[PDB]
Amino acid sequence: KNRIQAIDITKESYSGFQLSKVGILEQFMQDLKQAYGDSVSVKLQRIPGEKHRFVSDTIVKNHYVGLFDALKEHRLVICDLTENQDTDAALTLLHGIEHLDINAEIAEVPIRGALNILIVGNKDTYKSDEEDPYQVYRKKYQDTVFQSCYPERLWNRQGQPNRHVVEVLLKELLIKLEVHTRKHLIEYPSGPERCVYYMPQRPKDESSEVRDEPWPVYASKLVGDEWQY
Amino acid sequence: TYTALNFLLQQMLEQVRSELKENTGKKSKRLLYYVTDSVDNVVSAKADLLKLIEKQTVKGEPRFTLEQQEYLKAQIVHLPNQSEQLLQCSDAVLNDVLIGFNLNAERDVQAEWSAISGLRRHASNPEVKISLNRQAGYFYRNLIDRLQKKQKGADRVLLSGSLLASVETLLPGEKIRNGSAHVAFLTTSKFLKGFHNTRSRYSPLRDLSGAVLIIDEIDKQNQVILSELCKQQAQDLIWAIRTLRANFRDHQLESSPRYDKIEDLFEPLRERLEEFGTNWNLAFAFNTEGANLNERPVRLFSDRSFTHVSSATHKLSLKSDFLRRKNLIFSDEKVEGSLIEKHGLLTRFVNEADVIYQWFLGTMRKAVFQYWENVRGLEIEVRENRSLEGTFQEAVQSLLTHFNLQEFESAVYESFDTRGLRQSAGGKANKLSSSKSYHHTGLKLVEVAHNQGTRDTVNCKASFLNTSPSGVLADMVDAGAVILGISATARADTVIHNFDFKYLNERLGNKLLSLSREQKQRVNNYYHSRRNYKDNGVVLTVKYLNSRDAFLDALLEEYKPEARSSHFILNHYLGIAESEQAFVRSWLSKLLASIKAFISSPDNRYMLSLLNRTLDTTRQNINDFIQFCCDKWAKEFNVKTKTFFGVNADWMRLVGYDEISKHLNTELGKVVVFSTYASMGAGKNPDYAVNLALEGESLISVADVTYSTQLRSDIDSIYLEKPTQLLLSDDYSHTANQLCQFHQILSLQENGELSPKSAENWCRQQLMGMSRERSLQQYHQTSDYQSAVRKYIEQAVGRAGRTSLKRKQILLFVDSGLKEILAEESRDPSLFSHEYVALVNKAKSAGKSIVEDRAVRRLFNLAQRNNKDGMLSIKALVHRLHNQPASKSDIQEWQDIRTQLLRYPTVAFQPERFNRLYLQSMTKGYYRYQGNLDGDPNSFEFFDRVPYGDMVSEEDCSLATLVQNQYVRPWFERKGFACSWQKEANVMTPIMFTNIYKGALGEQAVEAVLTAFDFTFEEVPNSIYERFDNRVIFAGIEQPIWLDSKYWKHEGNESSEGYSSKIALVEEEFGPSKFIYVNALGDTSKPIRYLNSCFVETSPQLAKVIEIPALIDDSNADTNRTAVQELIKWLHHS
Amino acid sequence: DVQAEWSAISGLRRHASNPEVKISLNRQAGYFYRNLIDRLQKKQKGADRVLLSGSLLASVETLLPGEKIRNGSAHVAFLTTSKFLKGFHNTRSRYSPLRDLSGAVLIIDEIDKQNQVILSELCKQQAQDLIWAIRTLRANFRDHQLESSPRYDKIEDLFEPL
Amino acid sequence: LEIEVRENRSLEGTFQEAVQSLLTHFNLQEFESAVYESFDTRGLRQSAGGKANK
DNA sequence: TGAGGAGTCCAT
DNA sequence: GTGAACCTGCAGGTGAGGAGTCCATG
DNA sequence: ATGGACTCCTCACCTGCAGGTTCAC
DNA sequence: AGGTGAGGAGTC
Repeated sequence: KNRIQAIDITKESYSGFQLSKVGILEQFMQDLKQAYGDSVSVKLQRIPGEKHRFVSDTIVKNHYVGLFDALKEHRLVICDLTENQDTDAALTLLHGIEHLDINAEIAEVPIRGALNILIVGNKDTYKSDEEDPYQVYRKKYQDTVFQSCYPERLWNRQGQPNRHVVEVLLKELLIKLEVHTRKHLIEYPSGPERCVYYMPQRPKDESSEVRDEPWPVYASKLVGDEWQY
Repeated sequence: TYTALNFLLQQMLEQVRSELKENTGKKSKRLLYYVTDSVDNVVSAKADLLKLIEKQTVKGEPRFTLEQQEYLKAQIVHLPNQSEQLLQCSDAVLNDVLIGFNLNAERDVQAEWSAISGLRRHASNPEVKISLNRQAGYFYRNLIDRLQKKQKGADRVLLSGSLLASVETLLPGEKIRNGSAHVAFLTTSKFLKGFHNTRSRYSPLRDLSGAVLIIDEIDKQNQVILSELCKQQAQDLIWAIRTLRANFRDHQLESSPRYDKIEDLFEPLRERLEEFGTNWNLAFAFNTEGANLNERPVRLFSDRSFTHVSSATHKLSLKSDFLRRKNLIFSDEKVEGSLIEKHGLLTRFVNEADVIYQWFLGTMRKAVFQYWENVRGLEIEVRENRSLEGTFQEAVQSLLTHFNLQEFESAVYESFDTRGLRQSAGGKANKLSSSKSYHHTGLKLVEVAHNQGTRDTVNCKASFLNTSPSGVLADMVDAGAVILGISATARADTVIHNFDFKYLNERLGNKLLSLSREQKQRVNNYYHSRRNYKDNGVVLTVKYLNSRDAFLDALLEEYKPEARSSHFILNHYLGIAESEQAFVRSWLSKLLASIKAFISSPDNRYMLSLLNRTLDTTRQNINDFIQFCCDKWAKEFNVKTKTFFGVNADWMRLVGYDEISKHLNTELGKVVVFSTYASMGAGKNPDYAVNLALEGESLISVADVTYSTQLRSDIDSIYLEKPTQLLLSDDYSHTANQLCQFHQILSLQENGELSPKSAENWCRQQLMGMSRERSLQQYHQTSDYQSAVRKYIEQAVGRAGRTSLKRKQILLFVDSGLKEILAEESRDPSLFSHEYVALVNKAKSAGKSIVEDRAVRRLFNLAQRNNKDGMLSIKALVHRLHNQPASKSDIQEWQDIRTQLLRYPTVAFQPERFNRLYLQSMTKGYYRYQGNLDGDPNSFEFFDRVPYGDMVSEEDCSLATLVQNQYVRPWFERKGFACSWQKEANVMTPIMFTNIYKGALGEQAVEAVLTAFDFTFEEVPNSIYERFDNRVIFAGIEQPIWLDSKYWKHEGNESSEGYSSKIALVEEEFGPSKFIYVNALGDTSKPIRYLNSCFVETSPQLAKVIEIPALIDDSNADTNRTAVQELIKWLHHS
Repeated sequence: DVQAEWSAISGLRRHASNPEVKISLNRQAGYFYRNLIDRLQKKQKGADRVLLSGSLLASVETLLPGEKIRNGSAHVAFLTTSKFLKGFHNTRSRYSPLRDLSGAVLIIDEIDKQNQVILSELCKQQAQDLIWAIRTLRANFRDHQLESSPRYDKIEDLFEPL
Repeated sequence: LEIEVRENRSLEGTFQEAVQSLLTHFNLQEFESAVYESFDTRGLRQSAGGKANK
């Protein structure tokens, strides 16, 4: 892939504004004039609008603080399942987690009944009948929330730890916990009632190239204070 | 040059004068040298010496006659390399030599000579020239080797007549051995290698007593020597030890009056070799065992004092399997903790192997000196004459043949003399009781890998640096040589681009001569006489140029008027991508802006631009642009211009440098030249002859007197950029570059520009693979960098101008990155040039800058370094004192430190021997710190940065009330034990004030109060040393009695298994024992504690250990006579 | 090393017309060949075995003809007696034809003079000091031992009487 | 036996490696040239009558 | 007193 | 009276960024 | 030798401080 | 097997 930026006003220069995807568009309208005169013109449309809500930065920050508070009162375990063990991925990830007042631990085998973040390898490498660590340690423990990551994504281009990945992993953990307990933990807004949610789901079989083949559809709804799946 | 060559001539005459006075004796001649770094300079200096001998007049009449001149010119010789030496001798000389030694019968020599001569006859094009050089070298080697062997002991052909002339032409170094000549001209690289005579190769660095050395460009040589020290060879440390251990068990020397006192020097080495065999099971091979250990090699780095770095993740271990019959390197338990290693360590093996290997190469030199002593005067049975330079190879081959060790011949030859030439200097010991410094210790790098072919064994390669360039320069002075170094920046304050003059002011002393203030003012007066600007009207104009983008924007548009934008023109028609755009804009703007000012001014003709990169064909696209601009600005004003691109060192010696002068004194116009900082460092004399018909009126002379010869002028406009990469790098190989980088890091840590924390981090990232850019970033945060930049600016302006004829307007344009650095100059402007003062003054007039003196930073860093070394060395010493057998050197070293601290707790001047025990504090008598003495040494902080920490001073040892006892004071006064702290700026480090001073202070106070009332003291029988203080005997008492001390009310958490283990070990061999635990300087009001074998206090009578609270109270230093009486009662019939 | 030495020889080959550059070139080429092939061999000695295919295969089969026997392209060789007693190089090592003779056909022409040629090869052999060798062997055999592994089975018992 | 990384399995392949192993475990390595120059001509002796002195 | 000269490979 | 939140819209971004040379080795 | 339509692929983001206003006690 | 969106390459 090769791409060109949309707009650029760096240092208020008119030469850099001429080399974008909205600078060429200005030239295009100046070439239809010098070959056709005013015979042909192109006019654009403005969508009507009266309700436009700018979002500040403080509201997002305060949202994420309360996001992490709920995750604080739980147990978090990190495990490593690579074949040729190397790198301090567990230590680095634990450092990143503990910078947010969330305290976790390191285990050699996953624990049952606690949130687990696992470190695994590339999926293609393991053989077909090889018992993938992830698949095995999932199917046996069927009442436990899981997460996984590759060890290469915790280091940036220059070698420093990547914070962003840590925040993403924690937020996703909370989302699955919310699904498992069937009751919301943080304050979401309210939505239309007496409605049912349906989602089609494509089969994961490689033979599922049929266009019209029927798909399973899954349904969710809310009764009382409990979601039903 | 005039002064130096005159200095040479005066000595040439003094030797003649001495020769005519002294038959009443007989001695040798004095050797005089003239060394530099370039071949051209050597040749030119020789030519000037001969010219001075010819054209020198006194009272308007020659000082010498024609016949006298020949004698003087017959004593100067020039020594080139071998390849050039062969290509000057003609066919007649070589044919005569070959016939004289009967080498024409052989087939190989004649065939080789035919090829050499045949190529010589058709050497016109630069294709057979390259081959001719390489073949000439090899032929020279073989011919000289055979000549030497034929002259060795027999069939020595007698040299006289034409044969002598032929040989001396082919071998100039012969003319010195017989005594014909005593003046030599040679380069630095050839001076460190030596030259050839008939007998053997002569090494100038092995005999320097009574020799005068003239070195030009003294500061540059620091680099040259370094490049020679990084080209050494590696060595396997397993093969060496197994080859030394096997050959030092049965082989013996001879009992003759020529081998006296040589068999007593190899005995300790023989003793240590066997111990290193039994401890590590050197009868088996080595191999690794485990994953992640067979994938990558293992690298270890040691500084031999305190800095150690490893390339692994967890500590590695060594084992010995008696069933598989092999030694295995295993990673052991990689989890956190879990039974810390009790098998062995790889690091210990490497470090101990090195000491033995260098212990064998230092004993041989001593042996050879002793051999010469016995063979010159105690035998004199066959006359051989000659000195230690002659009995060099015989004394080596004799010992090597006797000991069946013939593979170490080369390694002995590289570093050998009476003692050293590539091995340490100064104190010659790594211990607290010796002077320690980096410049005579070096560094070690070790790699472990698989052997070639075999898939079951591993080897350990090692590379070493044994001496810094400064140490070599100092040893030359201590040998007895006189060194005269001439330069303009010979005393800069840089340690990377110049020697370390602080190390040379502590080791040399009063042998480092210096000029006085009166002499400096005399030189200043001379300089102002020959160059006077406060008359005739000469002015210097300075301007600083910033970056201008609007200036370049319009110019690019005019260059290609049919384009659209500026970035597109720069990217497309010129050849730079988007990454390299800001930097390009930056320099080009300033360059063109300076050129405009040059062209506008009427009375200027010549301009030189100094950049950091070559403007050659590779940058053709940019060149055209610049050219175009000039033409436009030539039409705006009224003057014609000419430009010269591609000025390289290759261009200088292929096209020449005399064309600019021709174009200047034959045609009118202006000239612009493009050059770099390094290119205009090997091409000198940038002068052009003048012609007043072409020039105008601005050639005012500045000399107070008239000037001779032709009329010449110089540069009148200069552009200065800011220098580029200033960190040294090698190109010989990979290991050479690594050694270079480690050398520089350790040098900066030595002087005081870097803290131990930063230095260790930098070393670690060097080991794991590092980019150049990060290294330069680390370099730029030090004060050495600014000194280097200033040095280059000074040199650049100094070389621009060599005549007494100047214009009335001299223009200097400077980049806008040098302003702050130049404003920071604070030295004495007594011997400065004229342009440099203008630069400094112009920069200094803008605002003001807070200056944090380098001294203040240096004190903090050096305090940290000394404190860091103390801890590690003490731990190593005590651990070596807990081995089952205790040695004798160790107990001596243990005694000396305490005795020295007690006698001199605070010195005044700079200590020389015990140097890493004293730190310099800003206040005089006390200092405050805060840290932990059982954790990370790189966490300490001192002085004002910690105003609430612990204090090191005289009041915290209670020495006032310590010596106020009546039975303690006489003992202190007799043995010269100071009872006060002289207020000077040297106190002991916080490691030697809590674990050394405190103990030894109270321990000997025990030996006064106990000894006055009977009791007798003794010494530990070499088996329980440092586990107990002393042994006491009184009135014939059985069950030998041991004691121990803890100075004041100091408590230690060893009441657990440690104390019980001590008691158990003592009693298991010596039998029943009694123990006296006592303190001092405490509260003498507590009862006596009679502890049993454990800490379950039993009845008074059935006890084994007595604990006394105190004997001398801190109130007014009384004596607890009740405690002494009870102690006598318990240790009696009972 | 390689670029400088190769540039020298490459330049000198062009002017190879006079009967003086011939003598120098003949000796220089022999030295260059040894170093180049030695570097090739140690590069492919295990470790990073660079594969050969297409252009590279053809070039290496032009510089090392003895390689064509190893892979299985050719099985008929023409050579002289002196080169037969020493061997020819392949990409991996030096192949001595006097160690694998099982089968094979050897046509020798002028069988009488071969006697003299072989004798010459026997005479040009280096000497050996005896005192040094005996002392070395005596010292190193006193305590050194091999490994105890299946690949080293019944080898130690061959050295006991010595 | 001893399945491992396999290649041409004959005298040629095992020669150099065996010599280096046996000459690394016993120290030595100063005899490499002699052993290499004797395994070509003299290497075909010990035939119980073709090479025996008694 | 005894006999009487050229011709060759290959790695250093 | 004041000092904690609270609320726009102008800057600046990984490090820093190259020639030139002596001598021995088959 | 041609054109315009679905499906699968890769790549970037996830600011920061300084100056004027304002309550909250 | 971080995520959600916005978007450039390879073919019936």
